[PDB]
Amino acid sequence: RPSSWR
Amino acid sequence: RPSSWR
Amino acid sequence: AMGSMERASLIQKAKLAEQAERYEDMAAFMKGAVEKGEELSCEERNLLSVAYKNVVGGQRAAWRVLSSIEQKSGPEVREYREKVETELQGVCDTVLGLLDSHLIKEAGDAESRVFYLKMKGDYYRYLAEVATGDKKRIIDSARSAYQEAMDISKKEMPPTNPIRLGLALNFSVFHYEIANSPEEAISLAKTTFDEAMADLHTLSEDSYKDSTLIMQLLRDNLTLWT
Amino acid sequence: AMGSMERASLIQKAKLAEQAERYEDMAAFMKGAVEKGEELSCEERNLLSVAYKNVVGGQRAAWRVLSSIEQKSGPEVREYREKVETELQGVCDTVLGLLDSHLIKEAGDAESRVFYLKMKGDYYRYLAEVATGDKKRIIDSARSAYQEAMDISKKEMPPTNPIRLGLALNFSVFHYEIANSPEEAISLAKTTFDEAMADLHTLSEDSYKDSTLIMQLLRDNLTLWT
Ligand SMILES: [Mg+2]
Ligand SMILES: [Mg+2]
Ligand SMILES: [Mg+2]
Ligand SMILES: [Mg+2]
Repeated sequence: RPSSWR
Repeated sequence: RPSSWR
Repeated sequence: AMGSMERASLIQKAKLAEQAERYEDMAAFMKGAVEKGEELSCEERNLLSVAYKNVVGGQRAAWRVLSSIEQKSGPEVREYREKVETELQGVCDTVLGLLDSHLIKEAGDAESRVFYLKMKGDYYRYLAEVATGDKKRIIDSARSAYQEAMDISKKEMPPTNPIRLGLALNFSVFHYEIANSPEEAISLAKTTFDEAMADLHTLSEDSYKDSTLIMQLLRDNLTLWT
Repeated sequence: AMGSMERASLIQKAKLAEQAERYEDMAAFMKGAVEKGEELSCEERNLLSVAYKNVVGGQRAAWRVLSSIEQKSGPEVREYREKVETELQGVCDTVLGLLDSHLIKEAGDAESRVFYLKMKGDYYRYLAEVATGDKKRIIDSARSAYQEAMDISKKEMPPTNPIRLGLALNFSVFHYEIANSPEEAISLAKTTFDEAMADLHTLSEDSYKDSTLIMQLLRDNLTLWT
C-alpha cells in the first residue's frame, strides 16, 4: 500500500 | 488511570 | 434489527467485525445473538464482552477528553460532553438490559454467572464515572454486583481462574477510583495476587500464561498505588 | 439534523470532536457547517477533509480485511463485506454531494478550487477501489477531477505549495493503484519531487517543513515503486 496524503 | 481488565 | 439473521451467522459476523476492528458492528451482532434467547458459550460471552468494552472504551476516552476541556473552561463544550455522555449511558443501559433480560437469571454455572455479574459491575461503574445527579445508588449497584460475583468466585473457582482474577482487578479499581476506598483497593489487589501466586503450581504452561498476565495487571496497579 | 445549530458552534464542535477522536461526529458537524451554504475557510476545509478521511479510512481498512478473508474463502463474509462496502459508498457519495452542492462551483480562488477538486478525485478513487459493476466511468471521474485540479495548480501555485504536493501525491497513487499506470505514477512523483526541491530556497523555515513533509511521502512511494 503506497502513501496518499495524510 | 489504573488498569482494569483488558 | 437482527431478528431475521440466524444466530450462527450473527456469531460468525461478530468474529469478522472483530477482525475488521468494527466494534460497533460487533456489538450489534452480539446483541442480536443474545436476543435469540439461548445461553451463550464461553467464547460467545467473550465476544459480547470484547465488543461492548471497545465501544464503551472509546466513549469513555472521548468523555474524559471533553470533561478535561470543560473543566479548564459558550455552551458548546458542555453540550458536546453531554451528547457523548448520553450516548455512553445508552450503551451501558443496553448492556445492563441484556444482562437483566435474561442472561444473568439463566446463568447457573459459576463461570457464566461470575462473568455476567462482573459485566454488571463494570457497566454500572462506567455509569458511576459520569454520574452527578443518584451517583450513590449507581455506585451501590456496581458494588452489589461485584460483591455477588466475588462471593461466588471465592466459593466456586480456584484463585488463578482468569475470570476470578479479572473480577478482583476490576472490583479493586472500583474501590480506588469510584468508592474512594484506596486501602480496600490495595488490600484486594494484594490478597488476590498472593493467593493466585500460591496456586500457580497447579497449572499447565498455557493456564499459567493466562493467569500471570492478569496478575501483572494487579501488580501494575499496586505499583501505581503504593 | 444540524440545521438548528449555529455555524460557529458546528465548527467549534468539529474541533472538539477531532480532539476526542470522534471522527463520525466531526464529519457530521462539518457536513452541517457546509450545508449552511457559506464558503469555507482554509481551516474549515481542512476540518472537513480530516473528518471524512478518518471516517472513510476506517471503512477502507475494514473493507480490505474483509475482502482478503473473502478472497481466501456460507454467505456471511460476502454479506458483511457488502454491508461495509455499501456504507463506504454512502460516505463517498455524501462527500461528493457536498462538493457538487455547492462547494466546487462557489470556489474561485485556486487554493479552494484545487482543494475541492483533489477531494473529488480522492472520493471517486475510494469508490473505484471497491467498484466491479461502471468501474470505468468511476475511474474516469477520478481522473478528470484530479486532472482539472492539476491544471489549475500548475498555473496558479508554486511547486512547493502543500495542496499542490498532496494533489500530485494522490494523483500518482491513482495512477499506480487504480489506473494500472505505474510508469505515469513514478514519472509524476519524480517530476513533482524535483520541481519542489528546486523551489525550497524561496521558503521560510515553517513553509519548508510543511513542503518537505509531503515531499518525503513522494519519496517513500518512489522507494516502494523502484
Ligand atoms: Mg435459527
Ligand atoms: Mg442455565
Ligand atoms: Mg446563524
Ligand atoms: Mg467564491
